Amino acid sequence: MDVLYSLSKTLKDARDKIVEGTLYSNVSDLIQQFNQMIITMNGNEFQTGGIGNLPIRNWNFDFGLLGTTLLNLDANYVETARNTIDYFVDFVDNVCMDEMVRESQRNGIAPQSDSLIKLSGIKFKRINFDNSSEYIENWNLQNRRQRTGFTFHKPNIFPYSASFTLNRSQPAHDNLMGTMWLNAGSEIQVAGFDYSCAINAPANTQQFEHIVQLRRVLTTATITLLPDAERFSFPRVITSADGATTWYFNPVILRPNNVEIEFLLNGQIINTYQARFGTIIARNFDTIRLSFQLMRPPNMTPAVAALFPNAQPFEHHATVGLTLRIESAVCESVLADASETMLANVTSVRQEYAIPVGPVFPPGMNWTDLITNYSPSREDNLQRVFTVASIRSMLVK
Amino acid sequence: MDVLYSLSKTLKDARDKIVEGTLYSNVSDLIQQFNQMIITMNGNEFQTGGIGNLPIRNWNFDFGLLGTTLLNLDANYVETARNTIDYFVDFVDNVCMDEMVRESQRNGIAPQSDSLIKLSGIKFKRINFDNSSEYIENWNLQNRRQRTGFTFHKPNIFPYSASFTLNRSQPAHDNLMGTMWLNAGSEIQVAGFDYSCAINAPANTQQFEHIVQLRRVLTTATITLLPDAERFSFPRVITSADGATTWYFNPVILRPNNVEIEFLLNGQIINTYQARFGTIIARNFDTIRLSFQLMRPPNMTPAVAALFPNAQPFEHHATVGLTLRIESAVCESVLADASETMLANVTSVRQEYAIPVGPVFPPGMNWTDLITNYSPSREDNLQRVFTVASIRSMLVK
Amino acid sequence: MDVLYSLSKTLKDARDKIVEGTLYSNVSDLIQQFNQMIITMNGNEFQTGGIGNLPIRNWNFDFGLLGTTLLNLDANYVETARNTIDYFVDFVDNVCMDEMVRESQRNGIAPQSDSLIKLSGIKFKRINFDNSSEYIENWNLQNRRQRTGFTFHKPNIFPYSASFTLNRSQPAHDNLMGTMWLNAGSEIQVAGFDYSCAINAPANTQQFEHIVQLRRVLTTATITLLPDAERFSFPRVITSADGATTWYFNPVILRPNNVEIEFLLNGQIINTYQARFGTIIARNFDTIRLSFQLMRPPNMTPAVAALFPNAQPFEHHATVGLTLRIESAVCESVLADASETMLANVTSVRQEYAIPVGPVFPPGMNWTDLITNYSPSREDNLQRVFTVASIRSMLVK
Amino acid sequence: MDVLYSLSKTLKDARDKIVEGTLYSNVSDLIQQFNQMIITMNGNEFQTGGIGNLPIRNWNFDFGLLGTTLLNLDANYVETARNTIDYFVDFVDNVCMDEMVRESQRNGIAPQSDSLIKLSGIKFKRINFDNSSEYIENWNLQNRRQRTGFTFHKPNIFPYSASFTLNRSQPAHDNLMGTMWLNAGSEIQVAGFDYSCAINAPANTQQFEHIVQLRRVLTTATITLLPDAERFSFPRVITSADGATTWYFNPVILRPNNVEIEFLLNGQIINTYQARFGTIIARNFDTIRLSFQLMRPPNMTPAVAALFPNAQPFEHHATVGLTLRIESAVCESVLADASETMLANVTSVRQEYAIPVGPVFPPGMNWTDLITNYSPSREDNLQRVFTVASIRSMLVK
Amino acid sequence: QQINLEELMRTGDYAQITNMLLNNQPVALVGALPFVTDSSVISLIAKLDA
Amino acid sequence: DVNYILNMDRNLPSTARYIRPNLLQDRLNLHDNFESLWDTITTSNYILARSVVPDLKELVSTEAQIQKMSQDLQLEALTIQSETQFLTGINSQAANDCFKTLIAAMLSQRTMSLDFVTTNYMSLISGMWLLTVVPNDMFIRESLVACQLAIVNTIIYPAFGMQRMHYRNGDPQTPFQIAEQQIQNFQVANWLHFVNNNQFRQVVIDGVLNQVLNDNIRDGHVINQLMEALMQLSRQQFPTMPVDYKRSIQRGILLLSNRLGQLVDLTRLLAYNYETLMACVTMNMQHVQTLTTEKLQLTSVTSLCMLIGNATVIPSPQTLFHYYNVNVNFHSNYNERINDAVAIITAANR
Ligand SMILES: [Zn+2]
Repeated sequence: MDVLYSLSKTLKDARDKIVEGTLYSNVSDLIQQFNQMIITMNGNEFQTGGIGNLPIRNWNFDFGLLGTTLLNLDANYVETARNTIDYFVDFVDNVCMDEMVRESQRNGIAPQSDSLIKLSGIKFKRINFDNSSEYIENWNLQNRRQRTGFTFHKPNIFPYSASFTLNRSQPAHDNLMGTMWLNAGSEIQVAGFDYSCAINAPANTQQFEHIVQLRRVLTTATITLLPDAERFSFPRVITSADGATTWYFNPVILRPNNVEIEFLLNGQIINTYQARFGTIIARNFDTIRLSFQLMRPPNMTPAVAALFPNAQPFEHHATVGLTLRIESAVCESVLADASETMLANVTSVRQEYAIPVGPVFPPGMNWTDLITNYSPSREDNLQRVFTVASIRSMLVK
Repeated sequence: MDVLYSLSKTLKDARDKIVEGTLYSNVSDLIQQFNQMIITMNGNEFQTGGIGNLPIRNWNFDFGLLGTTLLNLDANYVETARNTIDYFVDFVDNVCMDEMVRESQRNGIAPQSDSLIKLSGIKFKRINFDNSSEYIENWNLQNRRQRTGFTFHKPNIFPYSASFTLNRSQPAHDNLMGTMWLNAGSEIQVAGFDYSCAINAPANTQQFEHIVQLRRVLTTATITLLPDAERFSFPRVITSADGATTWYFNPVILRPNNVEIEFLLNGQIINTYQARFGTIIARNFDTIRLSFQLMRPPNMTPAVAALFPNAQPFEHHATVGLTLRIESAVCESVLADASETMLANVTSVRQEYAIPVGPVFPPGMNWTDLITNYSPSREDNLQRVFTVASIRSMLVK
Repeated sequence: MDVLYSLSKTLKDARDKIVEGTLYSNVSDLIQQFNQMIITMNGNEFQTGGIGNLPIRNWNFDFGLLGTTLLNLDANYVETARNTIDYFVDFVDNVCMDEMVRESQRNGIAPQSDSLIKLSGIKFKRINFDNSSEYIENWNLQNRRQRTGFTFHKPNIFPYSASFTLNRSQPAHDNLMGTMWLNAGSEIQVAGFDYSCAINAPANTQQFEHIVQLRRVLTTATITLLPDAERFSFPRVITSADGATTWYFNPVILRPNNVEIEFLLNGQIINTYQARFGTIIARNFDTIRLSFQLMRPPNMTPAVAALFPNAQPFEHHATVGLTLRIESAVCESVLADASETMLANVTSVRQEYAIPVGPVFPPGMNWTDLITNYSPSREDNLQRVFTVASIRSMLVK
Repeated sequence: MDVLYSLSKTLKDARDKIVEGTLYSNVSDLIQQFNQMIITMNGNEFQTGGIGNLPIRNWNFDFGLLGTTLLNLDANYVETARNTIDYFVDFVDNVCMDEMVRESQRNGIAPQSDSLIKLSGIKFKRINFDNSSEYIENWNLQNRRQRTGFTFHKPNIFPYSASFTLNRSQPAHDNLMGTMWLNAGSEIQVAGFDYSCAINAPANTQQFEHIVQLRRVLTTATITLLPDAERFSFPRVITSADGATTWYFNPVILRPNNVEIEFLLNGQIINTYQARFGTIIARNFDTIRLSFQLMRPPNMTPAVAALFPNAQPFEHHATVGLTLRIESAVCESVLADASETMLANVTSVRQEYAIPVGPVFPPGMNWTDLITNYSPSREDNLQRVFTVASIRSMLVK
Repeated sequence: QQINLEELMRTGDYAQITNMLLNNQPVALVGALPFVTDSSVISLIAKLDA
Repeated sequence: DVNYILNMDRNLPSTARYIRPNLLQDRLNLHDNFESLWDTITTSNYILARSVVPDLKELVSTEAQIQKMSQDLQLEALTIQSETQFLTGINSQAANDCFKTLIAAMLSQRTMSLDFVTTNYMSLISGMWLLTVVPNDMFIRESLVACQLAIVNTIIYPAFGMQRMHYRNGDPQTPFQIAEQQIQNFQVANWLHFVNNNQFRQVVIDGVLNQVLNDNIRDGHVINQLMEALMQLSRQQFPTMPVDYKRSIQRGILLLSNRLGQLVDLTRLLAYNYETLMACVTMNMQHVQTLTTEKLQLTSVTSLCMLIGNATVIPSPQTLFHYYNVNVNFHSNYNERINDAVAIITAANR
């Protein structure tokens, strides 16, 4: 595997540092590495493809070295080189793709394809070099069993979930109390509603709570917390819990009272914030708990008083809410986020070549399904597959 | 051109690796490259500026080189060097800016300025070196007529468009049916409304559809699709299509029924998703088609039934919607996005120096206007201009 | 300080380029640099920790240099090396953290810890090299006094502020006129409301204005400006200015009329946009001024006319708004943004080790408090502390 | 590919400059080139055909050189040569045809056939020569990514379109107002009709407009513009817009009033002509806009007055029109025109060999369908295929 | 400016010095050196030292 | 090339005039059929070379070394076949010969063999030196045959304890190599691929059309190859057969190692020299299997090796030119006569 990596940084730092002009001395250290490769390869034979709509292609090697002679570089030098690179590019592409499709339950971590299995061979190890590409960097550290870690912008930790829970309801759905939410990606919006505006509630306050359990711990998270859930601030006609009928939600928004956000790790409070809106840091957590209340306004102007009568019908439904967004965070496990193309690359190659559903990944590499049941096997396969996608993107985008 | 590039990575890898103390043998390979330059330059005269409020500064070359001795670097060594760098910096800045304003209908892809035209000369090619900066990387691969590609978080593919289409309307605007939307940047929000709540519609279902045609194909897109269009979930007073009067929109939101998103390429469905909210992948498309329906609730509690009478006046307007956001994608053409400063750099330099409107770009480098009529000439000029902005940002931010 | 930097890029470019199988010559230039270090170190002893819950560990050096077994490294070579690296890693971590907690009003721009103060010593300068990490790059350029500059996605320039201003009000709060807003992070949403729908206003138009003063100038900003403030488009029950009662806000939205956005710098208009929604560039500004109007619709269908009577009670409250988001920008001062983990790293290390509140930073490194009173001392300490966090993240995430 | 080219100019300049008589000296430079070929070929083996009704043919090479001895040329010399040429002719024909049928979506630009793919090989490049054939000339310049350009007589830019638009109509179709047109090839004819002869129109003038959007920009166009549309100057019975009935058009022609032709490029007016009939130049445009009016004659002799009553029935229908023909123009993209046989050659070879419909081109290489959806893939394939047709026509017509 | 003599006679002189001398530019030299004392002011006015 | 000083002294009237040298290339590819003549060229080009290759200097007194050699060598210890490893002498010469000989061979694009002496194992060790550098690519397949197998068998394999099946070769593709695929000791293992490669990286087009099959920067002066050739040797000290064997063998090996600090110097030397001289060759030079050989007694080789000190010699300026000048003329004549030739023949026909 690491082998694979090199193959690319070789080509990149190649198709990059080798051009009509420059001095030999700037590539001397490079040129070498290169040749070294050609050698180890030549003589060997390969095979890629064979699954689904993926073409089968065989490759052989028999190439000349490089003029370690010249001082500067003349156009002619390049072209005779670029011609050799292009065969490797078109090669690697086919190599990546071939191993970017196969999955495996037992050992979903190690190589699969006839192409790569052959590379992990010892006789090729004579090629590793410059592993500064964030992903491979972490691939190694994990082999040696040590503390890994990646960086994500608007991570995708929450499987899509949009629902409600009626804590007080009745057939007519004319005096409900409960919460409704949307957990998706890196965002959570939750609203607590009480049709009665806490008219008969102790201290005229109704307590609400929303708990979200992450499938993986997030560390060093920068989070935006804002009062109100705009998504649940407008009139709605919703299906009843049993699907037998529809209820009416006509919200009027009040400020959430006694807001408390807790970021817990294994049941322990790691970070807690009381009514702090704006930017907050959650340094290590696997669970978020949002507690907030609706407090009936003790003093009301006529217009307000008119919305909240002492007796039904309750026509304006008191609602309080919160919005929480994880802007960035670090995770020890690979995840999809709003910036990296890994998930999209893997999903795209599989879709383009009509790769059949396998035993590990959900149909279509569906993110929600994947993160909902993020088993060790899915994670090992995902990491292998994401690391390969990242190796491929160094040359082919 | 590529020439230009070097000039910088030269200086960066210079103003960076040349510090009081470091061991020489870390820069041996570097030092060289440097000198090589000075030589090729000395004996040449340049001129930049001359347009709008851009000064016309003149430059000459005549410099000594650098010692090669010394195990380690002594402070004195640096300062005598930094003094030489600063003249090149202040130079390049003026060089970039001068070629970052001129546009040419004809060959808007070729060099313009007297300054650069002179660089593409052969006698200067002896300076090229280390082309790994994502942009130049793609500049080459294109000049050779090959497959390019870039990376964008929240790309800016949709020209601003905020409007509506009334499929059923009448003078009083008291029983409308149609759609309203906002396409902007990487996001689309669209709502379908039916004042009658499909009371007389076949199967009590009203079909809606929203089609958006991209000006460039996006590949490997990671997309968030969510039900509801919050932007169109509140009461509005809107101007009529003819601008003669104003209508009232008083939405009540229902879940979009039979949601189907199609990502098409040249009329062909490449990806299709049926009612799948959350994160989805669209691997290659030039068009997005969102189809969704409003289905009159077959069972209604009294509160709901009251909103939807059998006869007018229709006072609560049934609305269903969708929100789609392209988090990341790859495009073969340069585009503005939410992270890169290229567009802002080009636009800013032109604004600061009062550069007159030219024949290629819309006034003020207006993004909406640019992407709406993204001609080949505008794209070639944009790419040239974006690549220069990226070369400049390696040294001057 | 710069010293420190090296220590890492040394290790990274080490734990990266040093692997089972690479040709010696690909590290010849590197190996050297490394050894050079060991030498300078061995002998001198260090103290880290000694504050809050941070442990006081003692480090001592006694290491043998590095061999050179020819022709690609043998596994054995690595392991004997990795063993030496791991002591430095676990070291630096403790070094960073120890200087990442101390603050100082007088000179809070220099080294504090006994650990680092000793490094700035001259006898160590002999290590510095490859200063390409964006942050250190700017650390230097500032020591010499020049144009610094960083890059941010969704910068965090606006301290959280959510409030309103009633320009016309009365005890019953049944005919108000004013604005309400939310400034937070990189976003601003502001709404202007007039319960009377400008019935008695000159030209039936009510003018609104929202001014936001940045604590630091932003340059090269790419900004999204959209009409409407969704956050203030729904019914609300709000506390009165004096906290004595609550008022009712029942908005109906109209398009903002005569929208004008001005980006000013020291009172001067640098950029101005009239009713331009979508993507706009603000090249250099310390203030944003949003002016917009509510114009009573001159022509109204019956449904609309019914919302706006000639006499109170005013039950539908005419509202116009704007949304502005800074997607990216450059700032000469460090800031938190939506992608970088610096703030989170510093805040997290302090929280984990129960570091006591100091004299410079607000309790909990609270961003809103920090940016609200962003004094020179807080900025110098923040930059020092952010630069260290970035050095640490090269090895430990 | 370029390879291919040579093969021909070799043969042409051969079957042409080599005849019973002439002096060696006139071909010395030629003879050489020739032999050079034979060599590179001999030993190699080929294969053409295999698709549809196309025969499969294998070819081998083993030929003698040429007597570089003789002074003049004796009959015998020729015949021994012509015999060798005829094998190459019959060869190339089969080579062209084989690559003139295959299409490809992904890479529709590069070679397809087993025959040609082998030619792009490096070992054959030893044959290029004299690329003055207009098409290859442009094939190269496009590889180097530069400004191309072809020449056309009566170009074929307008997909066939013959229709009408009724701006005022009623069930009886006895008082219509609108336009009807025919856009086809290089010509546009458009008529504006008003059954009422602008009797109730402001200033007794009815405005008309016809806009045509080209799929490709045309530059340096010589155009004939004439008043009147003869095609729409005679009585017609036409199908109604909904196909449910037929209407009667009984035109009487008046001179078009206030004629204005605009040739726009990306929305900008590049050329504008006011009432100028005859020959006009449009130097660069992607859109043509024809505006013209029908002005009711202010003074009418009895015979004229009788045609235009103050009240219906309107029996003589006032009509004004324009005719525009693009005689010649330059386009950066290949197009069919009235002189070149490329489209016909490609279409003919495919038809003769019963080549199955592929994934790129419309059935039958239909021009209207092709130009209507002239995608990048269709253009790259068309150019490849047109360039091959032109190479073939140098030898086989 | 400066130019180590030791490195000069080692390197082989790149006419760097040769040029500066030819063109007359303010410069310095460094290393071991043979001094030579003079008297009769004259010498000075005559500027022998050049 | 720093080391060399350049300067102008005489001026030039606008009266100055010369005649183009005319150095077109080959025009005639004799490289693919006229063996008989190539052999004659090679030979020539070869002698030419020796005439140039600077003579060496400052060597270690013949006597001194050979004497510490006997102390280390443990010569007469049972083994019957004595005094065959010391016919090494005349080194004060052998090295000079071995040195020159080696270069020309290369330059002249010649190919050779080895007056090999099976018994004398030492003589073999040094052989390993030879392949470590000289691109086997230009060594008639066969002489390499003997050499390697002699190493392979009477060395490594058994003293290293590995294949005690000594080795059975009929005629595969590179016996020296294959040994790799089945050797369990990395150090040993790298030598193998590098040696079986180092194919004399036959690809160059410098200073305008001068295909001069080049050689590894590595070798050049990265040298390490040597350092690695040594390190691999540093762990070949073990069992299998009689005592007087390992004792004698390893002891010899060490003399390569210690000296290794210097052996380095050798690499640099050639590296430069060849890399220098070459520069001034107009005639192109395709690698060809000459019909004739050139005997190279491991005798001399071995001498050069442990027998070179901190010496340092290079091509006298004047020397270099003289070289250019010659090839030049020659070329000019070849090209010229060619023209003179052609012209006639063609005329001869009409
Ligand atoms: Zn964003």
